[PDB]
Amino acid sequence: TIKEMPQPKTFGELKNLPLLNTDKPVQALMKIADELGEIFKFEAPGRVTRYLSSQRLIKEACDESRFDKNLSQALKFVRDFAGDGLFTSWTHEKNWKKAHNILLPSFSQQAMKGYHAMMVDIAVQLVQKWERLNADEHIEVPEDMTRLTLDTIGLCGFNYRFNSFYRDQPHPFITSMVRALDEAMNKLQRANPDDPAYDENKRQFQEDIKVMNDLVDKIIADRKASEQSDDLLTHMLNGKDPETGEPLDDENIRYQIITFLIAGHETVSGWLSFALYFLVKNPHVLQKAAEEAARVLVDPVPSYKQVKQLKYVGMVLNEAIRLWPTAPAFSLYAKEDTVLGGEYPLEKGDELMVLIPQLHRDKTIWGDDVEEFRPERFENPSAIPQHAFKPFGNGQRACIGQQFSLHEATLVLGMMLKHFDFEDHTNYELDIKETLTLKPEGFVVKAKSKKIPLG
Amino acid sequence: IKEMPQPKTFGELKNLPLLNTDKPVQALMKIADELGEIFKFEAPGRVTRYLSSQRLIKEACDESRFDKNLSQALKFVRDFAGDGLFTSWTHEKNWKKAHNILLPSFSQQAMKGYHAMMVDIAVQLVQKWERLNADEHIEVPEDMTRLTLDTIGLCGFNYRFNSFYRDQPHPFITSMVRALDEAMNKLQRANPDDPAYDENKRQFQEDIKVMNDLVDKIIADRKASSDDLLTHMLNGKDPETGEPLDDENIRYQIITFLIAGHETVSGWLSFALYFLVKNPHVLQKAAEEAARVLVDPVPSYKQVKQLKYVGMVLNEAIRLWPTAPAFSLYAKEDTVLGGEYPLEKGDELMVLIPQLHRDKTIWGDDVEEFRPERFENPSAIPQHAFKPFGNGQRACIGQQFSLHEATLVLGMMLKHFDFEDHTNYELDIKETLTLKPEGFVVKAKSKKIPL
Amino acid sequence: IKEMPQPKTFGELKNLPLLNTDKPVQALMKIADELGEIFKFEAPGRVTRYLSSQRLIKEACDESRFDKNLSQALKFVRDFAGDGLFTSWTHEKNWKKAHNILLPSFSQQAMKGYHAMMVDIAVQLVQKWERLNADEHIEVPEDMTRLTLDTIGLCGFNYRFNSFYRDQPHPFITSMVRALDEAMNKLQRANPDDPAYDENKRQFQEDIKVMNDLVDKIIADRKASEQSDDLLTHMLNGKDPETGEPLDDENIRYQIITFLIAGHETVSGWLSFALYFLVKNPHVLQKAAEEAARVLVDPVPSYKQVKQLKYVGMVLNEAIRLWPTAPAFSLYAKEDTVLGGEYPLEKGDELMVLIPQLHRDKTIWGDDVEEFRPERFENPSAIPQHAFKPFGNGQRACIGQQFSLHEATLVLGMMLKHFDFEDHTNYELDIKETLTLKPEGFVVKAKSKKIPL
Amino acid sequence: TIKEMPQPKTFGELKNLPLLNTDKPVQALMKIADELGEIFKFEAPGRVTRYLSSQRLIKEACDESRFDKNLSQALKFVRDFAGDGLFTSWTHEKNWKKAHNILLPSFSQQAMKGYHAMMVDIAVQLVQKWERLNADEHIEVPEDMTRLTLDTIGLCGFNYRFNSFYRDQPHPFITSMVRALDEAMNKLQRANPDDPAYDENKRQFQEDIKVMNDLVDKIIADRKASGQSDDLLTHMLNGKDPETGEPLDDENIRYQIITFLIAGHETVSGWLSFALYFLVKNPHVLQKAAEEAARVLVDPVPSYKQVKQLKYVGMVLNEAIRLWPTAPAFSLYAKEDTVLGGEYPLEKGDELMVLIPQLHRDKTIWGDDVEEFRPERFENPSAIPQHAFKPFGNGQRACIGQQFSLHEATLVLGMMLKHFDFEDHTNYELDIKETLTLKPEGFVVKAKSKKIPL
Ligand code: FDE
Ligand code: FDE
Ligand code: FDE
Ligand code: FDE
Repeated sequence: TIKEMPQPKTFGELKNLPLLNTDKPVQALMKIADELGEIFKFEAPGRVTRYLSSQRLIKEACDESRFDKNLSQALKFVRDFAGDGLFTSWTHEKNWKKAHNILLPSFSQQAMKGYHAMMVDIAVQLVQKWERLNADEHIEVPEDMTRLTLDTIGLCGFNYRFNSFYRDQPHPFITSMVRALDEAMNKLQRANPDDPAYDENKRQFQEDIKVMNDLVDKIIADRKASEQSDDLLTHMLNGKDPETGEPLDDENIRYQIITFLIAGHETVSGWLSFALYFLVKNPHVLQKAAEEAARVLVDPVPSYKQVKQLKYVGMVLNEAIRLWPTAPAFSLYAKEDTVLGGEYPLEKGDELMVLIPQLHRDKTIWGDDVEEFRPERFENPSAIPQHAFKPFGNGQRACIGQQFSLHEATLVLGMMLKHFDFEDHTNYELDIKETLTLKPEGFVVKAKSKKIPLG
Repeated sequence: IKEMPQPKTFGELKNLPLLNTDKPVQALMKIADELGEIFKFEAPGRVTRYLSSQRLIKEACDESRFDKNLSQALKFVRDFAGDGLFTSWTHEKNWKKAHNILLPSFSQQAMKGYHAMMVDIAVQLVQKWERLNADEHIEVPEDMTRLTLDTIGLCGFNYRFNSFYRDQPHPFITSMVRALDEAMNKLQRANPDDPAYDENKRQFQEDIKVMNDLVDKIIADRKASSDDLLTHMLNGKDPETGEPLDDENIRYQIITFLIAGHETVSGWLSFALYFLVKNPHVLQKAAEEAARVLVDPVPSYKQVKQLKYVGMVLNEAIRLWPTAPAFSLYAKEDTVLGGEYPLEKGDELMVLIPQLHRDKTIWGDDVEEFRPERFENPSAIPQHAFKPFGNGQRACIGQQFSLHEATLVLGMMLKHFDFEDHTNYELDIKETLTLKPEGFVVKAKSKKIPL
Repeated sequence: IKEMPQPKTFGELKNLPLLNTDKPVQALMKIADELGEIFKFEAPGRVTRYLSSQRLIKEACDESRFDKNLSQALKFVRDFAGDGLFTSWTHEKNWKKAHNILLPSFSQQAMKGYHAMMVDIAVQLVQKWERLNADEHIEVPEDMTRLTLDTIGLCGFNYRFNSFYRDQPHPFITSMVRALDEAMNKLQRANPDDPAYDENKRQFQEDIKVMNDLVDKIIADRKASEQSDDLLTHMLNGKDPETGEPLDDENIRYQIITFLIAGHETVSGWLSFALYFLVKNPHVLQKAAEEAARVLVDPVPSYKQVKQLKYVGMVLNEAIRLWPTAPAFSLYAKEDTVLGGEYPLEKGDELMVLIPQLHRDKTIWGDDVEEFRPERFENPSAIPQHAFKPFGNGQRACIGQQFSLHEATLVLGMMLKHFDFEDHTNYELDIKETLTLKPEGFVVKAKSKKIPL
Repeated sequence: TIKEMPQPKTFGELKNLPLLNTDKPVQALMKIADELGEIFKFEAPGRVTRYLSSQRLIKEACDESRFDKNLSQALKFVRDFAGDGLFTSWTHEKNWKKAHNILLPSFSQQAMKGYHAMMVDIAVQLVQKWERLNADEHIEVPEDMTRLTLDTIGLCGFNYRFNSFYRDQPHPFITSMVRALDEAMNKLQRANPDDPAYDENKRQFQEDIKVMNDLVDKIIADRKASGQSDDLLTHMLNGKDPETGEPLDDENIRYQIITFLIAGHETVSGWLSFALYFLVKNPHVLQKAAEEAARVLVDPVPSYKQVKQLKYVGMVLNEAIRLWPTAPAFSLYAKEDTVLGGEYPLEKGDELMVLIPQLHRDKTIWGDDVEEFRPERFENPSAIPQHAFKPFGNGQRACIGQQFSLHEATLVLGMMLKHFDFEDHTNYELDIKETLTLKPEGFVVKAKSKKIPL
């Protein structure tokens, strides 16, 4: 039963790297999975990793005693500006435990009720923008969602106002970040790491990290003086670690600011953009979700309890994140020598990559309609098998903002369904842009206001 | 000293799932385009390297470093072709023995003797088309298999297959086609002892008995009551040993010449005729030369040699779709290929002829265009760039025979008929181990020229 | 072994002041005449070496040691041509990808399909000149851009620019010349980030949006129904034989820009120069009109007839020899090497082939390099390798080389069949430089030979 | 992340220099590198340099367009008697290119075939010395390796016989040379170089230069009264500069003799002593290497082709030089302003130090057994990353005698294995002497003759 592993086409000494010379490597890795099956080895000069696609092996890989979160080659490149932050640190690094234990209070159900007022602030700015568009104008979905998601993490997390809705081009922070993340991804597919074309890029990459830092330094200075708040930033500057009694390193706080601004708005914006794309393509689920939102949101502004009662909006959001997980992959390594699936041996340190979009299209778990957008699959949250739905990672290195994300998207998805009717006037054909995360590109809509007031 | 590209592997099956199609040669071409001039191809128990460039092929065609290898494909046809000229190792007792006995039959001097018999078959083909009614059409590769099988029969063994007296194919042809398909299907077969293939084994033996049944028929018909290729098989003595051929090898040599001596020629004329009806200016230029040179009721031996543009058409056809699409080599001694690839003694190479003939560095960016005028001066062409007939001492013994036949027949077709591609035929290339267009059909308007 | 010559230096600005003219290529041609076959040219951050002799150019055209480079000029054009065929590095994914799918659009078989569309544009030019009143004259480079732009539009994208229905140039060409001239003027700027160039940056971006508003017009008019078999079909539907994929939406956008520009701008300059040499060299003009009268026996010329205008092509070859409308191409050193056995080069060092200077090497062409003698091109086989390089070199040579010559012959053939041309002004040749070359203010008068169409 | 650079404890106006107030600085900087990571700045009165330890940054520093070889304060002190010779000259100095192009012919694998005969001479003297020991005696490894490596460079390079095996104390040349090298290192720590404490050392340094020059005069004169030869010394006197036609300065020619006598024997003996240390400590690799040696060395004297065929022998030598690179460091500076690792900016001219033993101890490259001597690391030589194994420097200023050194070390180590079994009768505990190179100190073994004739 110990069998050898499939492997895609190899190009001499470059091994499989030429296959990653595309603008959409994750959809390219998905296509490789369909041709090679549940698992295949991917070799590049110096690196070797195995890609997992079935719950059968992914449930086995998620045993935290045998496998631990690995920094994929992608995360090492994101680490050049996020450093030893919660996302790009090793589990055994002193700043992971230290930072994890200090910042977890900020995402407790106790913390969420304080954030709700501020999330409604930005949510009203987006509705107010859409109510003030003229009849001929349209809406750029991912651009207005990035306005909303970035402004939200700034106000709830750091009491800093990017004021993105007063900008008609993207915010200067997001442009440098987007280019830095695109650089991170292109460094993966990069053959010569000194070729004449790639010398300028480190000039631009250096310029783009400085712009991002000139902002976090602006956040720290804007706090130093201008006060009274118990934010995520308050725990960062003042929180001591219960296990060691220490506050965060000065260098770590700046690395943490970068982490939460990036990881805390980039993937949520894709989620909302994908979620809204699926609704506009399935008008029965859209009308059913629009009448739940009409039912629960009876005040001019939504309350915290009302958001938790949008069960169908939550099922819509989950079915969206099932098909296109905006954080599309996470990695593990082999703590010790072991056999995976009783067929594949691993030496200690071997790297595994979870393909969340491939896992979420496993026929063995989801059935025949895996490519259909059926929010009705999430009426049985308990009936869903173990390790079959993992858009938020696994285990102790899972996404800390999972409840924060769900609350923000539901609130915002709720008010849009309550306040607008949406037309797919272009018959948008889905084109999924890939930085390291996923979002629909050039997706546009028109929104007829139902002229329901705010406050 | 570079590492070699390799297509997707499927664990213990390696690359074998990739050639699990009915058309393996065209699949290796699509892999050559993705992986380049050379790639490794592993199947359980076998490993071979496929070459695509003149640069590397010119080194593989070096007779001191590489020798003819029996690819896995030829090892399977050896179940009925045995140690005949095609399926023998060069060092086998029967190779040079048969080679030395049979080569006299392909001199430009036996060829003149064959011409009368080629015209016989060639006139039967014209007459079949001239007797078609107005709505009828021609199944091209089927009528070509009629002609070439009859021709190697009459010239080689003084035996009449009478293929034009048959509406269905000839029973020998049916068994030969099934055996060649089995040989090709065995290459891609995962578990070969599975019950799915049990009928195939009993049919494969039934088809060998049929081919041998006709070989008994051919030999007895000669014991009954010439100086042809069969006279030499029975009567020739090898100058090196003074002994004639074993009766077991004789049967294998007849099988070889009946197969290799009509299957590739039938595909060739069908491809040549395909490109002509697809390129009407080349067709008028060729039909004008046949009108010019062929002034008698039947063409003479000298006149065929004067069909120079017709010969260029045939050469340009066989460049694009060489009907024997590959030949195999092994290493013989440890060597380095092209200065980057080390090879151990015995390692196997396969020449992908359709790919070599598509080398833009040799033929230009119009490699897929049908321009017979590239062969206005064949001596200008690099060596080892055009290999439709193999290489070296194991090259095709009958290429002067084929070219003479293909010219003779193509010349008379262009002289006596106008050809309409009345169906807008879309090229579909069927693979046994050889290549042919499959459903290729046309209509033929007779020029009402007597014979 | 020999130090390399360099012209006068100006402090920290190095040689940059020397090209602060409207005609930088003609200024470099002059520097080459004093400094010889190769000289080094320094700018504040960059260094380049200019080659002028066939002796050194044959080595630069050696692809094992040198590959195509993006000069500072092309790096600036890459700001609106992007990843297109012209401004891509050969080691970029999109080059080989776009080359393999678009190369078929220029195979001889396609020329026969384009030929009908090419004739459409040319007939419009003939009848435009036939409808001029007696006192009026002809602006040569102005009507030639009308023709080549409309031709690449019809042959490439099935899009009608309708330039002959236009006042002054089309908005694309009007916007493109500013974008190309901005690119040329950025080469003289000591410090670009200076505030004085904000009007220039604003105007440069405003012109980029205009050109894209037209590629978007072309794409939208196509996917609104679509069985054409043109170059744009291959951009949208063809898949790359090596990778199995088709082109990016982003890249198809970059190639449309690429082909509209380089595919009419150098052709228009070519034809204007040929007509200059014809009206200035009345012996060659009569021989060219006597052949055109001979071969063009039909109301419209056929593909077969244009391929037989041998002397007309020889004029075109001698025109582009003297004034290659794309005046230079750039190369860099794959790895450390010695050029000419005399000058060592580090890996990546930049070379520039000065094409008008290469074509004036008296050691190759003889002592009459300035004479317009079409008969050097009678048996092209005598021409030494790498002495006549108007279309670039190697795998990065001009892709539309056959497309252009055929278009140029067809139009030049018909003008000569239908007209005698008077150089009524004694035009003194003035070479305007965008990044390409064209004669500026060339005018002629044309008396119709009154032959119908 | 455009970071600030770590730096060990500072001591006011002495900066970080007090931390290098040891007789073994490289192992002390190794101790700091392990504590501070891939890079740290090191300040002394007037000097500052940044030390690199990871292949990640060393891959960037070995880029010849961005960084060029620098003469560290250590090499500037060796310049006091080696001058403008190949080792202590700047790349942009006129003599470097000149002397480099004329002497590079002397290290051609065709020139190697000429040396094989002469290298065998000295190597035979080593075996015969050990075959003539009485039973109780033992072998002092680094003294006999230096006896051999010096004899090899003298006979092969200059046709001069030190006859180091016909003496039982070190050669008069070697003692002053070693004192000159120790002096150069010790100047790197002086809180004030004009204190009277150093006055004897300043006279000894001049005394040691005069003796080395007194021998350099003997090697040129003994050739004056001969021809002939076509050795390394012939190329120095007669070789013309290919670009300018000038021969070497007779004041440069002397510096070049000094250079090759030092660099061409000092690191080779340290290598052989280390290689022999690891064999005698890893007894099964010793048996695997002796079997290969018995198999390949079938004649009384070894041939050139046979040395190239001692494939495992080369693997042992390589793992030796990986663990303890006998030239432990080389220095670089910043041609132009650039950013190192995308985190550390550098001004033009700022200096870097590549710490070879730490580079050869990177877990990212060699795995989790980086401290174990597994010669099987060097079987697929292409499987080693680039700029991961740099015992011979980098680029155009890499060690010119690389193929020369390996041919000696392989040849001599081959004959030792063929003719002797080695007993580590003391369980020697490794103590690393540091001049400017590395050698094991007091390393001793006893050798039983395998009684194979010569
Ligand atoms: C704020 C925020 C928000 C959010 C959201 C989200 C969404 C929508 C999606 C997601 C996801 C995710 N995440 Fe998320 N998020 C966040 C966050 C985070 C953090 C901090 C992290 C890391 C943690 C630790 O490790 O400690 C994550 C995390 C995460 C993950 C995992 C990673 C790995 O590699 O393992 C995933 C898959 N996230 N996410
Ligand atoms: C009778 C006849 C006819 C013919 C034809 C032909 C055509 C059309 C084409 C061809 C081909 C060929 N061939 Fe050919 N053919 C023949 C034959 C033959 C023989 C017998 C052989 C074998 C030779 C030897 O080896 O000896 C051949 C052979 C041949 C070849 C080779 C193969 C290998 O394996 O190497 C080729 C490629 N073929 N071919
Ligand atoms: C369409 C068209 C038309 C044309 C024309 C022309 C004329 C008249 C002239 C010319 C030219 C040229 N081109 Fe030219 N053309 C074109 C195009 C093109 C393209 C696409 C290109 C790119 C190629 C590559 O590969 O890169 C070119 C290209 C070209 C060139 C090259 C550039 C470099 O830098 O190398 C040259 C020199 N063209 N050209
Ligand atoms: C004879 C000889 C021998 C030898 C050996 C040796 C061994 C065993 C080791 C070694 C090493 C070395 N080297 Fe050595 N070696 C030599 C040498 C030399 C010289 C001359 C030099 C300098 C070069 C140039 O730079 O030019 C060296 C060099 C050398 C080096 C470098 C230094 C720097 O700064 O970079 C090193 C690291 N080496 N090595």
